[PDB]
Amino acid sequence: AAVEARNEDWMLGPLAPRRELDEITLSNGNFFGSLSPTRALLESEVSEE
Amino acid sequence: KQVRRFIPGVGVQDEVDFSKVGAVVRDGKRAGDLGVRTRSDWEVIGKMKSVLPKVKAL
Amino acid sequence: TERKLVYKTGYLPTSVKKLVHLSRQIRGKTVSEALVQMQFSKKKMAKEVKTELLRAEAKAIVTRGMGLGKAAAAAAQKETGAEPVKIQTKDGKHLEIRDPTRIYVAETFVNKGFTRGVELDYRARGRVFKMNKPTTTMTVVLKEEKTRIREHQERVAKKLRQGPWVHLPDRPVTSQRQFYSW
Amino acid sequence: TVKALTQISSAGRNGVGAFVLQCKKLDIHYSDWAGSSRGMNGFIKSLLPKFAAANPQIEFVVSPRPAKHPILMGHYINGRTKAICVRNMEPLEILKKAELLRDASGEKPQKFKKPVTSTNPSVRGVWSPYHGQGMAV
Amino acid sequence: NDRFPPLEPLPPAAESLPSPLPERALTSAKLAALHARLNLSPKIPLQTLARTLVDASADENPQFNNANLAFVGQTLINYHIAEWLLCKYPRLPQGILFSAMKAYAGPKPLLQIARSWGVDTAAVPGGEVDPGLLQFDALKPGVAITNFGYKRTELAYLEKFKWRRGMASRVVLDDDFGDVVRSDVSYDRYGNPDTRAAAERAHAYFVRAVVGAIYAHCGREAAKAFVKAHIMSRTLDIAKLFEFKYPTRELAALCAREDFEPPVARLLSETGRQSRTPVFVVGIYSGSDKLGEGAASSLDHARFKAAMNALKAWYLYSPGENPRVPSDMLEEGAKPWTPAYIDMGEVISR
Amino acid sequence: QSTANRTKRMLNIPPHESFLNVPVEGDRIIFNPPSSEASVYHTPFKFLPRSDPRRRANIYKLFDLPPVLYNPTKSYNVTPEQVEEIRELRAKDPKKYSVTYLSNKYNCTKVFIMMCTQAPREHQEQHKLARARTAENWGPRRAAAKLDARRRKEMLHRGEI
Amino acid sequence: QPPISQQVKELLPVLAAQPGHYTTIHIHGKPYLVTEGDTVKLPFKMPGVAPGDVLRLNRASVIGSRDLTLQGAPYVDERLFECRAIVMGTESEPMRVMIKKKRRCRKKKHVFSKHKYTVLRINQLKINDVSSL
Amino acid sequence: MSQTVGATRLAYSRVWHHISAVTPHPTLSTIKAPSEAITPPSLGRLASRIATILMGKHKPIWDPSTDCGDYVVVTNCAGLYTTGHKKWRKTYYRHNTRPGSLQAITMDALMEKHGGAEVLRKAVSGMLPKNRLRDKRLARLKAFEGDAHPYKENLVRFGGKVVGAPGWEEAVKAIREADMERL
Amino acid sequence: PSQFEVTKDRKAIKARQSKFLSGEETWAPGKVNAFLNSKI
Amino acid sequence: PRRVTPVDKERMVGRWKVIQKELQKRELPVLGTGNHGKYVELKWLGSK
RNA sequence: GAUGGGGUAGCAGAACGUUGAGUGAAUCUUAGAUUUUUUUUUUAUAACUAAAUAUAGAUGAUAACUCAAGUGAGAAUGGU
Ligand SMILES: [Mg+2]
Ligand SMILES: [Mg+2]
Ligand SMILES: [Mg+2]
Ligand SMILES: [Mg+2]
Ligand SMILES: [Mg+2]
Ligand SMILES: [Mg+2]
Repeated sequence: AAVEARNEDWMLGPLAPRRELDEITLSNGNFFGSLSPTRALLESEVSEE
Repeated sequence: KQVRRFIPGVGVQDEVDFSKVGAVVRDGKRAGDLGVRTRSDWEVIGKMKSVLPKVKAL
Repeated sequence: TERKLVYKTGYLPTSVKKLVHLSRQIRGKTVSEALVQMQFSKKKMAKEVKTELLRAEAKAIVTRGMGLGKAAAAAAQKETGAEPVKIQTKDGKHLEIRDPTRIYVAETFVNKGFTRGVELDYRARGRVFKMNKPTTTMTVVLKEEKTRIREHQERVAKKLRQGPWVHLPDRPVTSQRQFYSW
Repeated sequence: TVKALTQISSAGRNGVGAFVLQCKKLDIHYSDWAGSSRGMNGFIKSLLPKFAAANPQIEFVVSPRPAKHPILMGHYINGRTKAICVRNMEPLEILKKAELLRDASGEKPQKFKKPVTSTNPSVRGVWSPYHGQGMAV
Repeated sequence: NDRFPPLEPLPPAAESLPSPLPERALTSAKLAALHARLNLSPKIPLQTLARTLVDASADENPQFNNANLAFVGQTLINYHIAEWLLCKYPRLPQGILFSAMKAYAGPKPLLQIARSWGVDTAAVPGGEVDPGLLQFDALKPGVAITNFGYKRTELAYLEKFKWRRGMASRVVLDDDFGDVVRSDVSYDRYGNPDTRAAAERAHAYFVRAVVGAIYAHCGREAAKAFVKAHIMSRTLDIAKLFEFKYPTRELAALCAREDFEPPVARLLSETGRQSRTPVFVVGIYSGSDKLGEGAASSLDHARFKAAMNALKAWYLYSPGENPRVPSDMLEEGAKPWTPAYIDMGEVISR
Repeated sequence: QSTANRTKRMLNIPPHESFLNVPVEGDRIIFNPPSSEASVYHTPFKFLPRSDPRRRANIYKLFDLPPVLYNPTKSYNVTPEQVEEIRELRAKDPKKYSVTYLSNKYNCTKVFIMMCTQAPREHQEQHKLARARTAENWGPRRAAAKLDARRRKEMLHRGEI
Repeated sequence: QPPISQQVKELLPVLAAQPGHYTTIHIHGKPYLVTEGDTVKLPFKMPGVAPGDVLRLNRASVIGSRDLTLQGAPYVDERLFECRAIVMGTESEPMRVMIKKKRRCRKKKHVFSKHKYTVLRINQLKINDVSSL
Repeated sequence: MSQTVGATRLAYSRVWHHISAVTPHPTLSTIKAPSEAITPPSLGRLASRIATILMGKHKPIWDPSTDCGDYVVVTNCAGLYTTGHKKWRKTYYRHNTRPGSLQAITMDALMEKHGGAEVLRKAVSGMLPKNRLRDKRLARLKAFEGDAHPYKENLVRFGGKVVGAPGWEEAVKAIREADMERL
Repeated sequence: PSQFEVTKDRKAIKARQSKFLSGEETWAPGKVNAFLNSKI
Repeated sequence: PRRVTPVDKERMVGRWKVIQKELQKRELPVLGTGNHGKYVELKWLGSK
């Protein structure tokens, strides 16, 4: 999403979208510029190695 | 009229105009032997700052 | 210079051969014209296309800024008695654009998604057949009327650039022969 | 009243009055490590020195290019470029390939259709059914 | 860094100079090939050909720049074509003459002669660039050469208020092509119609400079052969530079001036009248003599086209394809000069 | 056909009869006037200067007229005094004394009445508007054929037709 | 050499005086109707020629202007005209593959053909003055 | 290539030729003596000449793909010349793919319903290449029964004399003599 | 899609839509889409 | 003696000296990868 | 100014490509190694030039010669 958001800010210029006012991403359910509790607290179990 | 060419087994044959006729082929291990204009020749032509064409021809 | 919004709808419980006809109906129409056709259609998926077209319009107005120039355009037409722009779409329909910021449905295509489910068809002779329940989506590309006023000026310039029709054209002779035939 | 047009210029015909070799540069890429560059290395030491002296109107640039096959890249006056991979070729095969780039032009290859290409009008003009003796059906 | 040593040994004070040094031209492979491509004589050193490639926009100094060579070259190119055009077509109208001088020695054709020599331009002028590249500054607005034409007192009115200029004063007041005289940095931009002009100007000045160097080193006769081989060898259809307004009226003034009997349009042949694409062939006859013939779809257009073909035949009269030039006399002893034809002028009519 | 060589044979056209009379012995220069349109570089003998030495006899001599189409006649029926009346009437009542009324009164060509006199600006601008209002009643199909007539005329005078 | 006919000696100036001239040169027996400036692309690779070489063409079947045509019985005499060309290098074609195959037979045999062609430029075509001859 | 470079406007123009089916044709007649026995061009020999004109195969720029044909106005087709007993014994057939719907008609009866022009078109039709240019070319064959037709102004002229008229050849030669008086 | 309960993110995009259309706020290009060093 | 890199070509043309100014004025990395480090979002989650 | 030129069954010669292996603790890579694409060129089942997108310092790719085969598919009412 950052690979495509940077190409639009380069191309659109003064027409750059306001992505902060957009709806959530239904894949993960996150807002723009926000992590998920599982990824912000790093609570995912890791292997012993 | 033929233009300068490099023959692999003979050498560098110079330009010849059969209208005024001379296939001179110069071979060697140095650029001077080949008969072409080398870098040193361009330095001798660049230092000749006195050469000037006659006023009548200018 | 030209704003654009690509919106992909949610997974609709229908097929591509059914919804394809609902995307060809709203193609080229303005969002207001396209919503009036979904409100009065008899198709069950026209109610879903009316909800997804209201979401895309909200994204265009908020995220992309489209459709936000009305008040300013209404002045020139009335306050100054200006002559609006008259264009002709690629299909040939003549339009009269008074507000160049009006949103419309530039492009639209339907794709097929995952398999909703699987039904079993129990025929005679103990035969069973699998019936795949389809889900499908639609994409709408929303643009402002400035895109149609630019595309019309290009088609008009390409028509005035091909030159006029001459009575006796200088057609080429495409056979070369090493002699004269006349 | 005669008004002169100012949107037509003279067209050049290379070969008439003066000739200009279309090949203006030749890039010679070799590799000291690649085994496929064994012949290209022998061409640069025995055949290139004299071939480069026979064509003083061509810019020869010899640069290494490890981990890559050897190529002969000729740049032409029309802006196009032709590259030839000379992997596993003997020194005398490279000299035959460098003569292909020198005699060639930057244009794209095209099938043989018509020998003559002329931009000058017919000495005897194109036929007309109105400038002859007539015809009776 | 240590892994990438510089390819070209240069002093530290080399990226700041306006143009490469003279001694730099003695180690570049582009010049040595460019010198050998044009078959220039060994009289012209490589330090001189390099100066021809440095435009006055990249270097303000009078030396190291094309300003002086490009002047001496423009005078020779213009003079040799002017005399050759008047000897070949002695009756060309003056406006067409300006168009034909501009069609050979103008910025447009001279830009193609430089691109046919394999001359690559430098991105931005600097002392680091190799002298074999044409280097100029396309963002500098005020760069121009010195010309013999003078500025018109009414120049502002002509442009703003569409005043009339004329075609008899252009010879003295205007330039050799009839045109009026005097008509940090950020590289985040695109091309401009003004920069394209500077690109055309830089190429033209270079081709003119090469002729200025040939004249200085090799003499006059060498320059004439270079112009005759590279410039005059180009082909142009002068019949396509003609634009007629009321040709039938002009043709009538011609016959009246030359005392020829009045012209009469006669229908030589025709077919397909009352059709979509008829053909009418009308011939304009002065007495029994046939001046010109034209075929068109409309009867009126056929009469107009026939009148143009008769006028083109009058103006495009050529004594010969390779006529003698007055410049052939000042050289080594040649045959005595024979007076060349001098036409009265193009007909002025209603 | 199958191959390009087979196509060249089916599309063959033989050269002109004149070229097929090859001389068996020696070289001969023959007269072969072609059935084509001559260019403008074949200056007619009437346009050659007397100085030019190439004015030979017809090549035919080295081995009625067609129907009239446009033969105009110029007439001068308006005296200097009558040119002042034209300038008075035109400037007095430009709607009654048009160039057609004055042309018929003085037996002149309509163009001449405009050469000696010009209507007031108000009247001139009124004429361009009438024709401008007439150019708005044309549909897209007639307005495109009316523009082609104006381009074919400018092309004709540029040597493009 | 054989003296030229008197009829060709009196009409050659009338032929050289006209505006344009063409010729039919014969390279190895094949004709090519050309004019000064034309670009002949021969269907073969002339051996032993490099770009810049000048060729003098001496086998011309026809030399004519608009109205006049000079024909030689086998060929026109070389003394009358002077035609010269210049070798502009050689060009090639895009590789074309011919697939020789028979029905109900899987073996498809390929033939790869990519020929080279020499390109010329007629830079001189003039008719000589034979008043002295 | 120079032979084709130029203005080919008039080489592609459509010329309106004219021939009368009643005038004796010395070239297209099989009886060449005596002068009074010379007959007009027969149906199939007049049709083979017309088909050549419709295809433009008489021009030096002919190309089968390019439609460079000309017009041919045939008058006096009521007096179409035929040999033997074709007129009353030649049959023209026709079928519409329905068994039993076979139509037969003789030349004399087809010359009564649709005149002699229909018999000429059926002959010229079978002599043209069977392709998408067939109906364009055949439509340029304008055949009439009498001496009247609407193309009396389209017929190609030379100095005011229609080709085929009494003195057109002298008018053509008088214009070529005026052409040679130039460089 | 017509039956999904509108979430908090869909209710805030409808209040902004009525604020831009009404004219209260003026739309401006986004400034946090990506942190580029060019800033153009 | 060494391989000609896209950097070497630009220096010959003269464009490089201008690129160093623009990249330096924008705080971008001339001939390097800067002080920024490798992507660690997936590495921090325990990716293997 | 060498001779020769269709081909089934069939016989024979010479090569390319795929996978793995040795030389290899080798060579090359943010000055872009690698990117199923597009493009260019070269007598070309192959490689190469350039372009566009992404971003790797080796669990990456790789010339040349060699070694071993689970090595080449429009055809089996073939199988998934
Ligand atoms: Mg059961
Ligand atoms: Mg057939
Ligand atoms: Mg055989
Ligand atoms: Mg065999
Ligand atoms: Mg890739
Ligand atoms: Mg299978």
